[PDB]
Amino acid sequence: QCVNLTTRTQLPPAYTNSFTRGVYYPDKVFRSSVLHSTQDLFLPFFSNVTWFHVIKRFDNPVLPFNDGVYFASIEKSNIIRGWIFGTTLDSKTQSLLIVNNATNVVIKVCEFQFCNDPFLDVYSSANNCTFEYVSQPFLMDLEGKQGNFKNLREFVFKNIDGYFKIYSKHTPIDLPQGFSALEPLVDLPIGINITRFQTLLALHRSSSGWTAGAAAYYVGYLQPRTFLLKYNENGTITDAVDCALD
Amino acid sequence: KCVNFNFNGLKGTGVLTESNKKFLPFQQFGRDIADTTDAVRDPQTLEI
Amino acid sequence: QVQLQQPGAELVRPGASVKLSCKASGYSFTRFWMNWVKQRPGQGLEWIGMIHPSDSETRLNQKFKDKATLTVDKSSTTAYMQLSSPTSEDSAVYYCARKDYDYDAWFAYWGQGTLVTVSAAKTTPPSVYPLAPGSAAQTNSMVTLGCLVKGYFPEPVTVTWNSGSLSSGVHTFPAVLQSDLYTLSSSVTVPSSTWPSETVTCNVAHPASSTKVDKKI
Repeated sequence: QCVNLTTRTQLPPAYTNSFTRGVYYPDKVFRSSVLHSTQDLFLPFFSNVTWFHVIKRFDNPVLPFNDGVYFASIEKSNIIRGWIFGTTLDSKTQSLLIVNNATNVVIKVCEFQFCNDPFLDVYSSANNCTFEYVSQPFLMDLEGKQGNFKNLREFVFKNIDGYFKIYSKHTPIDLPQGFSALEPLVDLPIGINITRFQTLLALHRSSSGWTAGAAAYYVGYLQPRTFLLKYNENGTITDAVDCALD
Repeated sequence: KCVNFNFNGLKGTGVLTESNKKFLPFQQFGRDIADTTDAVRDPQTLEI
Repeated sequence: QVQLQQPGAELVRPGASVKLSCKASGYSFTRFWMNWVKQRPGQGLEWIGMIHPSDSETRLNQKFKDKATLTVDKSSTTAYMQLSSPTSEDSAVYYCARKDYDYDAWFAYWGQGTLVTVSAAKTTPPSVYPLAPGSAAQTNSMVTLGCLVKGYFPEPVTVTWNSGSLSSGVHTFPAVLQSDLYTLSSSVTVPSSTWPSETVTCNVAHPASSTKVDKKI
């Protein structure tokens, strides 16, 4: 728990382009066969996101959270089981935490005492809980596999006016291109500012001798730019046009 | 029948007809080409 | 408990007009719509029309145009149906139903039913005769008796056994139209301890002519 792994080494912050990706459903209002202009903070097209890979090569950077991020995670053995959000990373302020025990997703806001590098086999103690959430039941597997990556998972974690919204779309397919849209899932009225984040990694063994599989994930940044969306008869966005890029 | 609508605080005047289009399950209402409400979801049970 | 009420039977000649009554209670009259269901035996159910009672606006079938006229009464909370010049194929069983609207329209509640017989015949009081075997061969331990109901109009007629005393072991048979008259029979099987003890009689109540005929077997 408190004792970290001795097999972690330093890796580089390489870069990978994002072609059309980063476009979600900006509202729940259905529109048919019209052109709509929406002003909201998005990913700029043809930008660069920082290439992260966990394979004895481990990478867990600490990156700041200003307005919003996009998480594109390409996995096989499902290494990332959660996320740690917060500001000063101690029990003085309020923080946001996602706990997945593989029965459901438990998201609580309490006073969170943190380790320097907490691992999964995340906190010593917790009190003063202002929020609890219990999601829908499901089943996932912690069995490590190595090979090609057959699926794609994209996450949208943003803070707009205190609200924390989650947009996700899963599709089968190191980053193949394309365009898709992300359906709504759950919106969380938290109301707590977040200046930093870090990546949780679930481990396995046959925190000392615990090892991991092979997966990659991407971290994007958001800027105030306006897109033009195309709406079909079914309400699926097939096109996105960035105004000031070209 | 042409009657007054009040749907979750949103008002309107018109008739209620069937919906042949596939919609989002989280959709409260939707808009036409004139940007006014052509379709609504029932608040009590999920029905369009 | 919302229950729709209709009279039992109506008699009308062809070429005239007939009026039916559907009484609603337990719920507000202008908040629902009224539907009329026609049932001819062997054909199945047929749809007459649908009316908004508050606006008095009608929705009718294409074949049923100008035959039916739908009006309502908001003061007595009672819906009406008026037919214009019925034929021999228009004799059927009429229902009224409240349609509760949430998404799909089902039929929540129903009436008691109304049988309208269209003909030029006049109402005849029934002639009821008893049916007795007169002897026994002593091959059975129970006694079979019957009644004979003939010479009446319109159908249905109410035939009870000892003013509705025996609810088991009875049989009700349909009427056969012969020469603008109806004839039906009924049977009962009673054990041999009951038959010297109690006297089985024929109690026939005609609702149209208001004549009760009591004939002992």
